[PDB]
Amino acid sequence: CWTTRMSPPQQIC
Amino acid sequence: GNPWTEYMAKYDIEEVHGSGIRVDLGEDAEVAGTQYRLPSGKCPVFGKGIIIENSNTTFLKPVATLKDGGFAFPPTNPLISPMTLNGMRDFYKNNEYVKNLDELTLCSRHAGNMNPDNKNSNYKYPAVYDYNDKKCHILYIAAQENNFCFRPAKDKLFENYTYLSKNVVDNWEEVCPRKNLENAKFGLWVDGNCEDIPHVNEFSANDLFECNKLVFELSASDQPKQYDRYKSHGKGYNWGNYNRETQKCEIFNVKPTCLINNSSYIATTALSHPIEVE
Repeated sequence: CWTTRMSPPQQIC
Repeated sequence: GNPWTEYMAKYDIEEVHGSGIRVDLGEDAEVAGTQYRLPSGKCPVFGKGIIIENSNTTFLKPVATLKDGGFAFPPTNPLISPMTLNGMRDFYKNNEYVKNLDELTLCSRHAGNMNPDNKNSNYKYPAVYDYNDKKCHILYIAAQENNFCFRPAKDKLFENYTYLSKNVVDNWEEVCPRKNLENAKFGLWVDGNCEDIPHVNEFSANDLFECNKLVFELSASDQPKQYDRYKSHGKGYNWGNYNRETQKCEIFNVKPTCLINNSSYIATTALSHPIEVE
């Protein structure tokens, strides 16, 4: 899983 | 004075790229307490891909979820990689600082948007943009040579590929090399005159592509051949004058500071596209 750095922050698994 | 200064700026590879080319590992970054090597060139590398030895799997294939997997990101939800240019522009349509970036920079920023430390880390994955189908591939594996054995190279199969680090500048079109210079020969500006490179290393080459291929092989590398002190910071045999008549690739490791008009030559660099001329 990853977390976006640029807003809006979300999670991508 | 030297009138070539502004024009020749993009060929000061040590300054405008600032890292390895053949193997780019010019920075480090911590992920959960451990340091990792990372690509950090500021220019895109046209035509660069990774050849996977023994195995028949191409390197743009998703990483194994080992010999059956490549270097790229595995499927995600939502699917972030691979992503088309139009897919990326749509993905960032609310961000004015990102949505209008050129395809290469956008691809670089897209890959750099994925934080593996889920605290802020400095780790940003490298990326490959394929001009063929306009797709951005985020590379899960930042490694570039190991001789799972693999190696970097210019190749006909990779000619539409573009290797992108996290530091690809948004004005690479202006300050980075791409096309080869037709009827031109790299030189050194001395006392109001453009002189030849005093010393070159002559490699035979059948065409421009094979010359660009050779220059890449000998170019700046942040990792010793056959597997921080290893950082080149852009220093290396990054340039080559190709004499198409004598079929000689004249490779040298000092930055050129002017151009000589000669219809027998084409000026190439390790960063440059292996085919395109101007």
